[PDB]
Amino acid sequence: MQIFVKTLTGKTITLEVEPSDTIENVKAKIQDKEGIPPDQQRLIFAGKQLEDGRTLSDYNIQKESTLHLVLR
Amino acid sequence: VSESQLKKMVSKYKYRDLTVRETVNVITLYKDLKPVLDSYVFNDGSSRELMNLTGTIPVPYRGNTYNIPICLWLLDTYPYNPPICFVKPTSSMTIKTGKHVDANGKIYLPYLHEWKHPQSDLLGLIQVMIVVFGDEPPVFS
Ligand SMILES: [Cu+2]
Ligand SMILES: [Cu+2]
Repeated sequence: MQIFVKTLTGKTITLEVEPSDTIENVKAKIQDKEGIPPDQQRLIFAGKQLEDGRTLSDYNIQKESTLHLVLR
Repeated sequence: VSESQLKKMVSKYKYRDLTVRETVNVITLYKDLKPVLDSYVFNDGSSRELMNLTGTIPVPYRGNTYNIPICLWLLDTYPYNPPICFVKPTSSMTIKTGKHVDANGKIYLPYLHEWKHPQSDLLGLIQVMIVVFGDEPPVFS
């Protein structure tokens, strides 16, 4: 499924993911798309900072969702 | 639970008495909503401890009653700015995006866009939600 990742200022970027992907896996996909190391990434969804070990499924993040990225 | 516990969780709110009263009135009618204090992390990565109402609201549809999970986050300027409102789907629910709910579960209603105290309140919001969601369901099984 498709999701979006926005920073405050930048262009949005699109990612292909599955519900089983961990937040870490998403960070690794962002690293492949943008070069940013996972440990410099914070991902945020609807009031929550997402935790590396949990999955998109655990947060019930559905298709076309937007995650917000802020950098250390 | 408890009016005393409630006053404590909103201790840092600029308008404590107003927030407490609106909240009591809501949970008196809507017993599966409950007040909770949690940190909300905004899209810019900043964080604030906010009181939210969390639970379900009953929405009749097609002969059945769907208990839709929501979260209503109150900013510390409540009631002068509207709640941030979300549908919170469970593993058995899919968001049906549309005019009033986006892919993230964020809720959109005229009541929120035109929010103005004292005419707008939590109870008013919830009943509008129930009317709108009864015609335009935001989830499916
Ligand atoms: Cu890589
Ligand atoms: Cu409508």
